Amino acid sequence: EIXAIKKEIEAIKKEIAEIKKEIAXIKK
Amino acid sequence: EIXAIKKEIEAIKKEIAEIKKEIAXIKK
Amino acid sequence: EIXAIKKEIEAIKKEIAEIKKEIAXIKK
Ligand SMILES: [Cu+2]
Repeated sequence: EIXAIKKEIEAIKKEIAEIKKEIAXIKK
Repeated sequence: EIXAIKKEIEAIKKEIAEIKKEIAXIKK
Repeated sequence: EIXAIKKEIEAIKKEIAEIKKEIAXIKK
């Protein structure tokens, strides 16, 4: 279960990283 | 403990969904 | 392992709160 939790956490970090890229794009 | 962690991940997923909708609202 | 998972979740929460504040600051 811990492995599956580490899997969901890794996808959340990747999705947040993409959200930060769009915010940086909107700023420009 | 692990249940507590599960409730945090589900709450995090819902905020990320709301953040995407808020970004879409600002673009419009 | 659990100590590291809580540390990542606590950091993700802090990142989401920063994103919500910064998104409100943006003017299209
Ligand atoms: Cu919001």
